[PDB]
Amino acid sequence: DMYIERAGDITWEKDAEVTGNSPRLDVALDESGDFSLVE
Amino acid sequence: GETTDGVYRVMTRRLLGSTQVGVGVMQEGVFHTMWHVTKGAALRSGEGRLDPYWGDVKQDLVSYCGPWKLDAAWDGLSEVQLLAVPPGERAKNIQTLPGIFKTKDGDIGAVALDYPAGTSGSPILDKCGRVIGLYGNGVVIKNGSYVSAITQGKRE
Ligand SMILES: COc1ccc(-c2ccccc2C(=O)Nc2cnn(C)c2)cn1
Repeated sequence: DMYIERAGDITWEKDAEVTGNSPRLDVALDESGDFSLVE
Repeated sequence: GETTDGVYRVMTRRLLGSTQVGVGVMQEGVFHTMWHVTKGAALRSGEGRLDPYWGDVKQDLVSYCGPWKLDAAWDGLSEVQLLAVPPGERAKNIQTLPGIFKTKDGDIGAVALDYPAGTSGSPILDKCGRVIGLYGNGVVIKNGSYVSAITQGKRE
């Protein structure tokens, strides 16, 4: 049985940790809502 | 029940201890998460009950108490922030430039940040603090890391 707890406000924060790349990927979306790589 | 706007943890006691299965966004009295986190089950907030209102396994979204409210979109240029809420760890903003999921039905923003499965439902923000989508549905890549769509619903 699932419950929710508040974890914070939704705010943009100036000077957060800036990380991650920006990959361009060919993907398929099936009827179950699973993405997959089309190569 | 607590109906204040903000980000929330989704928890179960059906396993060992209290386990975090995902995250969601309360806005305008509606709770928003990803389908794979709740499987469309009802939710408790204190003594209050949240019943599902709208959902779609293919979009992998679900709303509680009311229709989908989040209509903001990635502009396809500007950096964004993943307001990650990992299991047992404080809310933390992580700023990134999204890549692109190319599909037959069109292009979608993607964020390449690696967090436990229980972080599914964490919101992605634009510069004005508006939710442009939820983190937690995408693909495992050549490397082995995770890339998530920026998944957004339609507002009617
Ligand atoms: C199999 O290895 C893993 C481990 C973890 C993840 C993962 C990582 C970040 C955010 C969400 C997820 C996640 O679980 N998404 C998802 C979508 N649909 N279902 C059923 C689960 C994906 N793959």
